[PDB]
Amino acid sequence: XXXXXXXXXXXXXKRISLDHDHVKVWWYQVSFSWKSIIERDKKGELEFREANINQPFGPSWSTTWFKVKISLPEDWVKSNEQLLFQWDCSNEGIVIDPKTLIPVTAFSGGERTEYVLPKTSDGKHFFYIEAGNNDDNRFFHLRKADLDARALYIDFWMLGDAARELPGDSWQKHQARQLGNAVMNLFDPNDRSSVRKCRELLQREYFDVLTNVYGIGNCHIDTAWLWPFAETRRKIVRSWSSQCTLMDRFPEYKFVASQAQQFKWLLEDHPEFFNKVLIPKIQQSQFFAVGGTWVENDTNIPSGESLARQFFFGQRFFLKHFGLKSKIFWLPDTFGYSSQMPQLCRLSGIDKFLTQKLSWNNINSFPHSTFNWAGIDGSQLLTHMPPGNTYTADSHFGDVLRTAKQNKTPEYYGSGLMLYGKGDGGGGPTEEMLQKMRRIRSMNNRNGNVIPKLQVGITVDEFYDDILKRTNQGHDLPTWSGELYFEFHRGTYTSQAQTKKLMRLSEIKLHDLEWIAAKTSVLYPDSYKYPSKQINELWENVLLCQFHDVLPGSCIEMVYKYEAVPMLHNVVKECTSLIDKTVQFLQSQSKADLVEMRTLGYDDYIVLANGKLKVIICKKTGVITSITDETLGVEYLDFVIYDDKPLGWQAWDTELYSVNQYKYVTKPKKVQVSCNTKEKCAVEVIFQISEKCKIKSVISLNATADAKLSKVDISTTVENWDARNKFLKVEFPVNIRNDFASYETQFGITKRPTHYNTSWDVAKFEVCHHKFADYSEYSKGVSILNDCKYGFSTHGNLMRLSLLRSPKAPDAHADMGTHEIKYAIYPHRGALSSDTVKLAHEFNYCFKYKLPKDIGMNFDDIISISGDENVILSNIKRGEDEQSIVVRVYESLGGESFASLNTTLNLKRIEKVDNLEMKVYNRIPIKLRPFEIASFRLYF
Amino acid sequence: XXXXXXXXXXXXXKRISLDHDHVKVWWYQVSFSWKSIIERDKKGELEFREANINQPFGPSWSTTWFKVKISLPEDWVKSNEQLLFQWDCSNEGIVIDPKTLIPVTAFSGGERTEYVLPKTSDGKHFFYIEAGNNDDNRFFHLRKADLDARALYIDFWMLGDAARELPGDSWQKHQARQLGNAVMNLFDPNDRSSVRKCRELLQREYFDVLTNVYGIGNCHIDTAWLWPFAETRRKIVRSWSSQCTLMDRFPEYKFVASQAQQFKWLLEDHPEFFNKVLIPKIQQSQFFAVGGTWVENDTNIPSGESLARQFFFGQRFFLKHFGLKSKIFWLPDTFGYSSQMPQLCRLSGIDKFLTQKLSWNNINSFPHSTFNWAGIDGSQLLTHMPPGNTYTADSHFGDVLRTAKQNKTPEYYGSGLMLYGKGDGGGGPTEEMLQKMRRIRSMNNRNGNVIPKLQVGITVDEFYDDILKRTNQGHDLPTWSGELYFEFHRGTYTSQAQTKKLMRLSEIKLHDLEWIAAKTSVLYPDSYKYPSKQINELWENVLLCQFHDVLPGSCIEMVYKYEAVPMLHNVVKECTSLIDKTVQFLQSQSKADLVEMRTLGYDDYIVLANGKLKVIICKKTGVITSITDETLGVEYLDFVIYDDKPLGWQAWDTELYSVNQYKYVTKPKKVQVSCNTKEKCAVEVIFQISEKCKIKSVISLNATADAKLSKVDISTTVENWDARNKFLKVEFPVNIRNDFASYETQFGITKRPTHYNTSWDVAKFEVCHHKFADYSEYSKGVSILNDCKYGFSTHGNLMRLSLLRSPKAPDAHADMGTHEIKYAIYPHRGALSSDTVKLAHEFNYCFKYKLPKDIGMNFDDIISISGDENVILSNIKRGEDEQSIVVRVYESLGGESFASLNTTLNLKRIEKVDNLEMKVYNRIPIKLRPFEIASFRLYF
Repeated sequence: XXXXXXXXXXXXXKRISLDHDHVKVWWYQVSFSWKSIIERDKKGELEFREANINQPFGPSWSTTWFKVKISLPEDWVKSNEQLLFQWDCSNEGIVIDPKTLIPVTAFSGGERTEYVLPKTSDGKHFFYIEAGNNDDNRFFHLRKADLDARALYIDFWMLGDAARELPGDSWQKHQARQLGNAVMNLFDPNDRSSVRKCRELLQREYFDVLTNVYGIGNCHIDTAWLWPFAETRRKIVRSWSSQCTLMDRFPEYKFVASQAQQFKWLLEDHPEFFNKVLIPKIQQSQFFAVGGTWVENDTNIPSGESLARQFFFGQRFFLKHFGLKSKIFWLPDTFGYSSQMPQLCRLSGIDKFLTQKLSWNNINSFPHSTFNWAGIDGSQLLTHMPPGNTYTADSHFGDVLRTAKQNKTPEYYGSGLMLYGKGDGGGGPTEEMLQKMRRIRSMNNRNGNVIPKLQVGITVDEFYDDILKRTNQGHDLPTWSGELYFEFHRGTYTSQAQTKKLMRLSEIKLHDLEWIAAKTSVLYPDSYKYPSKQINELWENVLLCQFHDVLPGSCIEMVYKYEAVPMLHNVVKECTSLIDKTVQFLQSQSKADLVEMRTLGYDDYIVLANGKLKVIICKKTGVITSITDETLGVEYLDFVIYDDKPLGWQAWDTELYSVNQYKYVTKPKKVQVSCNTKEKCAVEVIFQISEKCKIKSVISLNATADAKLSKVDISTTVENWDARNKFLKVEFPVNIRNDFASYETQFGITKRPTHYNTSWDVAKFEVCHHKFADYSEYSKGVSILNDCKYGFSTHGNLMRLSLLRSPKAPDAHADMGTHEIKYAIYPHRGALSSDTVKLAHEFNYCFKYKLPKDIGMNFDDIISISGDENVILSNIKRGEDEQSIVVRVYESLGGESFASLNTTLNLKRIEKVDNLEMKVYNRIPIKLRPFEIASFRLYF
Repeated sequence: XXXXXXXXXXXXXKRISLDHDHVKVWWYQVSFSWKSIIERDKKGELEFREANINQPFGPSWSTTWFKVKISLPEDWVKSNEQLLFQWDCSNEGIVIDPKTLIPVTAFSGGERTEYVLPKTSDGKHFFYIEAGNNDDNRFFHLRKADLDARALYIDFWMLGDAARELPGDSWQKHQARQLGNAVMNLFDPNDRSSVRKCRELLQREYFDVLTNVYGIGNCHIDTAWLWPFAETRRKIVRSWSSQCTLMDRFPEYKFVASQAQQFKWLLEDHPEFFNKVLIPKIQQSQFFAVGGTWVENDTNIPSGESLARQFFFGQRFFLKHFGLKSKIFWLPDTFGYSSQMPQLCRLSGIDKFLTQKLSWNNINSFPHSTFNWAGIDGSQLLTHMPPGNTYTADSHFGDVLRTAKQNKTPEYYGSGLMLYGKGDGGGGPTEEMLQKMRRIRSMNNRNGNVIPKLQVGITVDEFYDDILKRTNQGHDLPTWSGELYFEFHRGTYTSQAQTKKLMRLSEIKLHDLEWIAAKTSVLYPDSYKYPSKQINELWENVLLCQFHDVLPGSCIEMVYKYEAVPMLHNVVKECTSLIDKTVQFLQSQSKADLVEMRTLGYDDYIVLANGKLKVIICKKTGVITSITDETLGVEYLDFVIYDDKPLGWQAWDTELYSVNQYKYVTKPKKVQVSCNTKEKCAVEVIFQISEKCKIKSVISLNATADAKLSKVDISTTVENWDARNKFLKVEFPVNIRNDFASYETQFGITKRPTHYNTSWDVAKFEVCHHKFADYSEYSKGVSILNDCKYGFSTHGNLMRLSLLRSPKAPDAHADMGTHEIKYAIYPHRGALSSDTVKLAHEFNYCFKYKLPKDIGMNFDDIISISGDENVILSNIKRGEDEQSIVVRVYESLGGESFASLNTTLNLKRIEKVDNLEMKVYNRIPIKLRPFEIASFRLYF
């Protein structure tokens, strides 16, 4: 059918010319800054040397600079020709043509790329290019030219490619075939006069339901990944330069940036001439900042304060010369989404959101891609969702009509959605031939509006103007309550808990000193008292490791050591330095000060004797048998049984072997008890397994009301040895029947069933959590507190916490070494149903005691008339510039009770203020809605 | 490709002979019993007259008898020929060849059918056949014959039909084509010698992974449907006779019967010779009784007592000569299934269940058709599920390989499942050519076991022996918690509430006198005291209208009048007669007796002033604005707003018009108040709509602690007029956020979300309920009590009760006429969370007061030491034969608390006994499991 005759023939087979200049070429390498090397160039004879040939290398962390001094050949003849220099793209680097140094040019784009030499100025210039190693040898040759001949070659390549994508039943496929025919006729027998003429004839063969197809070129950059931050800091400057050279070459282009800190990275590295580059670039057009967010992160693990700073400290750039923005919120690589996001968005002045994964196309009780998200708070979020092709559809895309068809099926709207650029790497490239892409697509389809029109230059702001018109304001709409569920690729989330232990301890610790440091305002006045400039710098370093890829611990071994480096550590070390600092001139009013933040036995007979409860491990079995309440009457049989099953997948996802029996840790145990006291009781029982390894958990608790508490504390200490690729968990089967699982999400409590959605794919079902998870019919249940482990699962009502994971990924630090784990099991009652939530989250508190000399009185309870047990205040902090402070509260128990808010203060005034710390004229609500975040601001 | 050459040719086109006997033929009709007409035949000249021709008719409820006296033609020649008489099947009737009357023969089979004349006895006999009218004229002609020639014609017809079903890619399709070729060769030119010879040649062309394909011929009969009970009582005797004549013709055949009462219907109508027919039939083989159930019904609407009697009173036949049974439970036409069924099955000694609808094939978190059902009680149920082809796959099936392929995909097992016979009609037919069906399918596939073997004679009992072997005992298995959800065809469930009002009032009323009538045992001894024989006859009539098709009210107009007839009415009338009877010699110990069963204002300012709560309707709007708790703090905005939307579908399913605006009942209302008192407060507000109709609801409640109660009572009285095809509902939006909806199912409380499963198809989502439905985060919520309406819906947390429905089905009584409706709205609190459930269900109680002369003392509280608020005792009754009584309890609140059971009695003993009232040796449990039915028995 002549299918392989037209397609594979001409696609393979003045005009393009290749000249070679061997001399004047220099090479440089550092085996030990662009401004530092410019002074080391002209002076004497340094490591800069003549290359003139291909330079091989070997694996190193070193970077290799390269210098090419080119003299323009002849005068007029080769000037009209297009000047070009081809380079082989290495792992990283930069390219410059500095005098002395004005420019910064793009590198990080794909292995194929073009560098244009200015035809405006006739003379000799210089070139500075470095190549990051990880080895990749560069192929460098000068390439002259024509533009019209190469255009036809590209247009034909995108022609026949579009012929294959078009339906064979349509006449267009037979048309495009005949179009690929006539072109091949004059193209074959090597004729320049025919090629240029045939290009004109092809255009004549080209030009002879309201819908729209658009796209926005973007670069998604991970600040920490298998390449480090310092190296990727050089990678982000390559993303800006590719646009700058594209602007003069092509107009109407659109770029978006998920990092507000990206601006600062460029302003710190290139403060001089590139601060004045951004202003005409951003203000006029062609640039948009999405979300104005300081960090792109997973929202499940951290608190709302992490989401509070990124909005506020990312809005700080708006105070500088900046501020052309968009209403879209972009978290493409983020796994999972919080249920408080619809509430956080509207308050942050951002009305749109984008989600890559976590969706399906079918009747789900859900129509399509485009979606209006209604959280459990009751608020609504209009969000724009890309199809199942994700962001890799338009990434490095020359295929034209290929994914255009697959985009139309999931989406209805009046139009589709395309995201240009790659989100996997040091940063995404932006192709320079996109100008022809938009043009050649306007060659196939006619102009005027009848058939869908092709415009790549439209902005999402105008796109959101279209959705406000076509579709109704709505009452009954696409509706999904809570979060979304698809293949999560949880992976490292529960793996390498040691980086969580450091972070989660640093999380609370940095969240510790915040508010109380504003309570010393009255004591010693200067600015009064608050580490405004001091704590601002603190949040700068912490948010850097909190990114979506970095925080769970999925990365190479090099940057993983930078996670356990002072980056995480010194934060705790500086905060523990400040907490011992501010105390000196403060606590001096305290003789003996207990510092805590709030606002108002037997062996053979196997018993630990007390009133509250009883939990018993059988003899020689090693497994807890009876957990039973006398007053309640609930008896348990199948507790705390540790289970170890291997893992055969990589760091990304988790895939267990087919029907693999999980090895129990039960063995010929021995019995022991740590101490002897009414205050302290710890009974020790040893567990062992094949390839002997010591797995230790501890038992701690306070009796009743001599010790006082309602909850046990069980901490696990395990030093891993030998066998890798294993996944360890501890089971807490409730032996109870409930279709609902109580779990506390970020700023609230979400309601999720015991069984996953019927559309679920992956066998293994695990859920990420903050602190505790419960099962409650409201008259009773079982509550499980935990530390350093964010994961858990619903087994058919068997509570299983994930202690450790060891992926087969190329990381050797995820396998062996000691670990300190902690968790708990708590008895549940209807009266204690609101108590278990209160005794869970903030239990991470660490007791600390210190005393100065005595002059004063140390008892002051300064909080004013609120007293709501159903509400919990997560964050209260100051401002930037005044020093007005903000107060943010959220209701713990919601969905049933309507919390009356009497919260107020004295000696000053108060007004309700959103999460962006921006002034809002409703006033303080006397009653809080269920599952509502209440944030306020305080002024003198 | 010669596809239509072989298939449509020979399929259309001594041997078959047609003779006509005009004389000796008689006809009979009753325009005004088989035993009554036999005495009216030979005597004188009655309405029995000579027919000899085709007799036309007209629509009537009459039945037309027919008599054919046939003399055997010649002697030997036409004796060897197969004697047959063809009849045109009418709506109903019976066929007999009585001397004087021995036989009863089958009729109700399809319009085509065969009646064989005995070749054993040479002589003259008689024929008695009646035809039910609803007119259908009968075509009657005597047909002689051969058996070998007709066999080839059938075998060839099932051959070419199997050729089309077989894949064209396989050689079998090309083979069967060539098989259809050679046969057509000798068949075409009218040769008897060739046909008989070619039949032998075809058999030679026939005969030349472990799996099994089986089936069981069955007849599903609805006792009340578009044809009445008295008429279908004649229809059930036609189902038995078709088997009896089939037994001698073909062996190994299997029949099953979902009705245990079906035996009694035959024993009452034919007590003499047909009581001795069943014993060799059932005992040896070929017959199985499924479930031993008295009735086949919807389990959602009635109580457990209805499910208790059907097992017990259906097990009464086992006491007679009976009792070859099966472990399968069959409810094919039943819409929806209870969650207590896994618990009820194991106790009833029945380990298997069958479900037609309510399933899907995909990964649902569910593998396949075959399923092990785990209820919310924790118990497991192994159930056998037919594919998506339901029971109509093998119904009237000559198509052979057709549905054989579609059966294999949903099911894995080692084998598939097929159900022969039709479940829609007066009763299902069983074809007589099934003998050849099993044989011809053994002609295509070889014998011995390699390929799947075809046996239609295997019993499900042996089938359950295979499932115990191949598959594992299991831990992780197919798992679905609670009920199942697919297209329900709710329909008449909420339509025609008047038949529910009569039944639901009769439900409780018949459930009333049961236990307390055993409490008078000591008073006047004879047998002591209990209506053992009296209340047994009561349950006989009531269960008759409780069937799955009859109870919801989906039926013709004729039997619908039989629903409102004394059948439902006299039950209440006889029970209200007995309650005024037994009182006379009982209550005489009571001077003044209050009889109840248990065991221990303003207008312009628009307010009804009291302490407990406040509910306000705005002026002129007609809609309730603020329902607010002061102590709790929950304020409501959007209550009790009646909504009317039309309906464009039939009685079966419910389909609303595409985006049709539901008309509000708001209008220029006027304000009024019924009475004036602290005891009685009713404020009246009128509603009206287009084509004016008076829609009235009432307001009743008791204040606090002069009136005392925690709950309002709102009863609706509406007389329908004019416009039909409408669906009326009243909305109670909570204005709250909950992912869970609290609802009390039969014997317990099931947990269902606010959103339907993602695999749901139909837009409109409505749920059937018993009494109340709630939404609880356990600290608060909203409780809705209702009467006579079993339906409700979850709108995104808007409570909507269905008042009335008017389908477009051919029933004129579902449209107009008055209706009395009642419901309620209740305030919810954590402490009252167990109270709302207690104040909901049994509120249907009706106050009654009567007094006799005074001698005695009327206060005795006889219950002994239980006192569990979380448990509720639904039923306690006596036995059959002694007169030992049984006690059945079930826990209301479960899934959280483990209820300690101290329940016991005095002066006698007690033992745990299952739902079948059969003696069980665990003893009385001291603690009850969550969601567990506890049934016991009491002996002297």
